[PDB]
Amino acid sequence: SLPQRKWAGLSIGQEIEVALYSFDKAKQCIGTMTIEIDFLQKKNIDSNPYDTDKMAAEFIQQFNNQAFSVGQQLVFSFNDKLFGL
Amino acid sequence: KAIAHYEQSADYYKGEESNSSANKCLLKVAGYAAQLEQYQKAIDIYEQVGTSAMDSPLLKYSAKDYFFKAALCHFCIDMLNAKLAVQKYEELFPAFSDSRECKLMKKLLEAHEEQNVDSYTESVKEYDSISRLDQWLTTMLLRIKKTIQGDEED
Amino acid sequence: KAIAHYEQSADYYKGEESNSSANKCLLKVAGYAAQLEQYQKAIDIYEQVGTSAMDSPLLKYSAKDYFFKAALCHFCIDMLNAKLAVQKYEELFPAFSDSRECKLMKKLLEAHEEQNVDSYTESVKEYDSISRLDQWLTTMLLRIKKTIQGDEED
Amino acid sequence: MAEDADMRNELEEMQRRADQLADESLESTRRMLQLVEESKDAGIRTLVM
Amino acid sequence: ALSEIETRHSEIIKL
Repeated sequence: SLPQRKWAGLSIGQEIEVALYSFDKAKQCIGTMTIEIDFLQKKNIDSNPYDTDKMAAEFIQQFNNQAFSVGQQLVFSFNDKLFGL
Repeated sequence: KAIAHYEQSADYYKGEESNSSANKCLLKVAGYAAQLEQYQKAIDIYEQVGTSAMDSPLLKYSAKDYFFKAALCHFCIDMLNAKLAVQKYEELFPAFSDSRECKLMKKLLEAHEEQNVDSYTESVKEYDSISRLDQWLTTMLLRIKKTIQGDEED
Repeated sequence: KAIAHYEQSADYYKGEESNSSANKCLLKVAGYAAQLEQYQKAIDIYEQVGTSAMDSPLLKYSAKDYFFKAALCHFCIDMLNAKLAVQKYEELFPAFSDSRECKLMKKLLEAHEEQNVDSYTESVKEYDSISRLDQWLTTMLLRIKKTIQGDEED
Repeated sequence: MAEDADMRNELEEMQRRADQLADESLESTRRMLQLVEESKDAGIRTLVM
Repeated sequence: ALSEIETRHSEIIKL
């Protein structure tokens, strides 16, 4: 997606080397993770309050079983709304 | 195939000096060839007809919307290509009909460059009232905001 | 038999594809369906032709009136076909002949389904001030005018 | 003297018609903005055809 | 201050 190639620093045309990789789950599984969130697109900004209790729950509802790194850039979908994580 | 048929047919009509249907069959070409993908053959036709149209006393007013269509066709250009033809175009400022030629473009283009997609809707907001919008231009409203969102997200 | 020649001749004019010739004939078919009092067939006829006019920019600004003909042909029909055929017609309702075409009709069946002939017969005068009605229209309007009175008193 | 009076007073609104009736003229000026353009719309396309 | 409004009504509905 757009942010991923903007976090990986890619360019369609560049030749990457993709290789399977596996985690050490009993040392690497996530149990508590903080994220800095903000409106992905600044053209659709609102002042509405948004329930984090429902956003983290929708976060795990969608981003279960996925690989996440420190400093990684991604998008969050709350009611089809793009946020920038 | 049918667009090629209009092309060849218009070629024969140039060979008869009924530029009438040379222009008509080419407008049928470019009106769909534009939204399909092709904005250069489009403006080729729409400049050809507008330039051959300032000639006649019968044709020069149809040339207004023709150079409009010749101006509209963007290859997702954030520049003034529409306003480029305007800086060529014979607006004749006392003639208000070319506000349906550029004043639309005059207002919305600055919006498009300067981070104002939100402002972009307010042009058609009134122009659909002072000119009921058809399929081609409305689909083009969506298409040139595909060029917006291909500058923003797409 | 006259209509058997208008409709049949319209079938011949469409035999050589001339749509507007058949729309001219079919308006004799359906125009005199009001005096022939076949409102159920009139509403069956004015629909496809106005849909053939939304496609045509050459013909659009009478298309609202074409569906108004389909709309107004009531035999005291409270189908929302009368309220939906105008909805089918793609329409910027703050347009400039629609205030005299569509919302007119909604006002008139606002009073018919009110079981009130008072405002039903005030808005008809409100409208004739702004567009003078003719024999066919006025006959159809007073045809539906008897329909409210045929249920309020009895 | 030893007098301080600092005072205030209230306003008389001139009868500016004092009814909504202004609207009807405003409705005419609506319609002249509204009902005029389509003449040109159909005019230019009547001229195209 | 109402006759000019009546003209603003009348001359312009005429218009």
